[PDB]
Amino acid sequence: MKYMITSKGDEKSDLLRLNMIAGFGEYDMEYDDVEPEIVISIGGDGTFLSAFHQYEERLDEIAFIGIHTGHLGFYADWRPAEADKLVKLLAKGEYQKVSYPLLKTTVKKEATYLALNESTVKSPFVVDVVINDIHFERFRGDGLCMSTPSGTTAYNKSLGGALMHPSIEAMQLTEMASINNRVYRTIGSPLVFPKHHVVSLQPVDKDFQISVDHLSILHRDVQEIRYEVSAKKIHFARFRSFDFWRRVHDSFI
Amino acid sequence: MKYMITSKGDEKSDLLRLNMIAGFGEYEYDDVEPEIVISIGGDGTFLSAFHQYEERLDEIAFIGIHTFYADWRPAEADKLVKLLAKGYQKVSYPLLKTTVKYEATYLALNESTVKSSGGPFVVDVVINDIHFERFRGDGLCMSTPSGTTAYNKSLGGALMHPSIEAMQLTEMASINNRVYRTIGSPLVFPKHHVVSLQPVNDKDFQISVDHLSILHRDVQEIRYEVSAKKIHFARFRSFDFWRRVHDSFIEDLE
Amino acid sequence: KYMITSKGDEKSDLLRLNMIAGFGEYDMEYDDVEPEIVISIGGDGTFLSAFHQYEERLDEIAFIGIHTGGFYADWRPAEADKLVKLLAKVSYPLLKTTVKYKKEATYLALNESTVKSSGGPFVVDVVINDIHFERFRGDGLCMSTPSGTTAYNKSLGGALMHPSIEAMQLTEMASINNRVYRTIGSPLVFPKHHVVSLQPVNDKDFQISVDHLSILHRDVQEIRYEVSAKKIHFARFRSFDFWRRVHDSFIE
Amino acid sequence: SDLLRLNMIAGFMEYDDEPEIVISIGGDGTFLSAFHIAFIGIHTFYADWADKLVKLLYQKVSYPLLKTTVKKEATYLALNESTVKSSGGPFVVDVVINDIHFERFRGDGLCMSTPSGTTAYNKSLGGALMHPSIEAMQLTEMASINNRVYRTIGSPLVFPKHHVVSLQPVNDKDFQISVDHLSILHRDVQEIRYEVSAKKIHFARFFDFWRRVHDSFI
Repeated sequence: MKYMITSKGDEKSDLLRLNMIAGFGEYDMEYDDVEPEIVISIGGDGTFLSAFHQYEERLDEIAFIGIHTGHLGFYADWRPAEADKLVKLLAKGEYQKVSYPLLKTTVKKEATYLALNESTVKSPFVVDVVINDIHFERFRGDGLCMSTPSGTTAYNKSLGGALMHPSIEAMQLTEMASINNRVYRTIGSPLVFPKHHVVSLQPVDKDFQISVDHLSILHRDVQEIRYEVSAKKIHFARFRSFDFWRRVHDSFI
Repeated sequence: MKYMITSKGDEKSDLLRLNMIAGFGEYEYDDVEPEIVISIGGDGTFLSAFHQYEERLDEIAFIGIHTFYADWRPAEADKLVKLLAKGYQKVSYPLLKTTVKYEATYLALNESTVKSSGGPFVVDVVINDIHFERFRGDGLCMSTPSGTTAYNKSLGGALMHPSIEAMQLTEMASINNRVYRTIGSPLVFPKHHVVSLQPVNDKDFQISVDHLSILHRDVQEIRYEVSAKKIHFARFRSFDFWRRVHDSFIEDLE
Repeated sequence: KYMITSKGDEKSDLLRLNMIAGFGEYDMEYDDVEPEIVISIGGDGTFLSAFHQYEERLDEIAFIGIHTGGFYADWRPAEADKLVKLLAKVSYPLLKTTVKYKKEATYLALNESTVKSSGGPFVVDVVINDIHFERFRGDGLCMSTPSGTTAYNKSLGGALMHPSIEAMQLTEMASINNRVYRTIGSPLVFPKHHVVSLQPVNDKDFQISVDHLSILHRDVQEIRYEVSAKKIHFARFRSFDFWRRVHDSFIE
Repeated sequence: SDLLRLNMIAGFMEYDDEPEIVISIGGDGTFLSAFHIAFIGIHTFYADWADKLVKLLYQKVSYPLLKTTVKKEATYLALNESTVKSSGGPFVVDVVINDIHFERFRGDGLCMSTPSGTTAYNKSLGGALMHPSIEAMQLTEMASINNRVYRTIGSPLVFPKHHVVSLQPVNDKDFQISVDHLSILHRDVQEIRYEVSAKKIHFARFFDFWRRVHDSFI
């Protein structure tokens, strides 16, 4: 199989990039960063973020792997002392792959991103929430956050959103300081949506701050923002059982 | 073919009681093996009807008229005789299995809640055989997807579309203070995940399953999981959950 | 004049007489009838039912609280030795609970006060200075003193208030908040002379709780909270940094 | 209310732009601007209302307010609130009450609300609502990351007269601070200081806070 490695960029990660590279040169594994069927990030979820987004249009046949140098996070499954084991288990092609859902933002011709964590909207902020073409509330406040299961441990969590197991195929909207009065009556609860439900947020300025994962692009004169579970998923090469609730224990308790 | 009807028993469900029985007079009644169980009175009625025919859940398609589970207005009660009259495809909602050890098994359609008597409520939460937290507070609520709009909402949970096969635990008035630190956040578990509540000091709790809230001495494990069974709804129109979320909580402009 | 109260355990009984061994000198005498200093041994729960012994001699008694391993007690066991010597005044507010039927009972409270059902739905109406404010269907209501905000009030989502501040704090418990029973959701801090009143609508329910004592009442006509004219007095030797003891109890 | 402007100051003493009365237009929003005398309002929580007014034109009644202090030191008064947030990346700040550390807050930011300012933003961040007369101030948290590292108090915090919360940086040195509606960034802030000002605001009165709250939210 072909492969490529990204680095956090500190000397110890680059140092393990090159060692892993020379580790792989002995097996039937070639190095490719334009068409890799295996992608490695060194340095944690924030860097894992960039790898994911560096190969969005070949997400379909890439098998991601992550190494994190300190604590574990939620995307890295691996310690750098354990690279040596990884290099030979990967060569042997001894890995099962796992699908996590993604969240498609649509802007309105139109723009259209992917999101492994979340996606937010700000910029006096007043937007009409429309679920499956049927109005649901009129929201005044800071913003809204649509987040993926994998994203529920992140800004989701800090907004009162629930922690979801990544395998569940869903999205979840949470408010950001909703005023919630007579005029602008909002649910308060977070809203956990399934595949094929579309939430469309529609204006009442039209120039919002729209951040996909971390990239915030300010958009101009927006006629609609539309969120939904994406048909594309993301695949992790896995060698051992993952324990989501453990890592939630570990990060927070 | 066959059918029956639960009634709240109030003086509104009771005109419609036989007014639908006599209505069906030209298209017969079972109270023991019906193919249909029709609820008249509200959501708590529907539940008692669920807990009365939970045994036969495999061949039943439930339906309900209100005077989140009733999709029918009393003025349409005869266009419902006409719609059942011919014969719809069912849509199904997951349920929450509940095991008690000392082994007593129960399904719920909304929630299951654990509290203690007097004496503080402290219980070890254990997920997939592994310790996750030691929680102190008023109690803990595990809700089904349909149940999220119920108690779970007032607790601080998310609302979930009932197609999603999951369950949801939420915290009741937890103490967080360097002795006891809880997640706080609500937690959505998929199928095949097992959340088990194991006792600490006091070992006699109050365990509710939907509306039937019973007391238990002797307890040494309480074990939530999502069931392999489901409840089926009979529908001729059909349903927009968020539409109903919007009606109960935001506005009902008509 | 002095007194002490004890927890019941060996350790608490241990030092009660030791301090009365140090007090038998000096110009001070014991009478658990007319004391003006009352000393808790054993923590904050034990402090609570001591107070509840001397309510009618409140505005006249000092309280110091002795402690094992807290928000009311400001001394540990080792430190009893010098305490005897220089015992040889600060206020925190209270909250009167009034119930009506068919005659009225009343209860001062140092932490909070909670309403519940006796079985079914708790469905109540919140009338504030005789002007309806919301209708509540949930589990119950909590109204806390400031000195009680670190208690059950903290868990329900209430604000932490410094105790000098003269207020009360209504918080909800699992309100349905739908379009029928719409609630503010937020905590609400009522000041002196504001009367908050809990009328029922259907069933005449109510398992009430004051601090820790949960007494049933059947057919209650009406319930009323308001900031206390009486006040509880603490004998103090140092300066108090409530915010530091909030750090300790809750942040690691 | 350009139309209601000189409308009935034609109906009426005098007028000059050191007033003894400043009347507010069309609601709470730009009463905040008029903010920076007995004040009164008519709205198209602060404007308790026009002919019968100058007809009646009074008791003056007290609402408290908030001092901000950034460090020459500049200071900013507040009718509603004051907030600190980071310019780009991780907002990380240390909370020092009464000259003694309390917690290290990481996330979006923090919000010091006045008693009258509790029905505003503070409400939406989870603050309590206080009848303004209560001599106090309140801090509420914005979107904390509460884990192993940055353990925070969670609850909103209410402080009285003379108590001082001081917010101090840990990594980067600028934050977008702002008070009431203005939005004035600051680089090179080493301390941010919230304390009830000795100040007071007087209202010209001829309320039922709990009913205005009722009418706005219920």
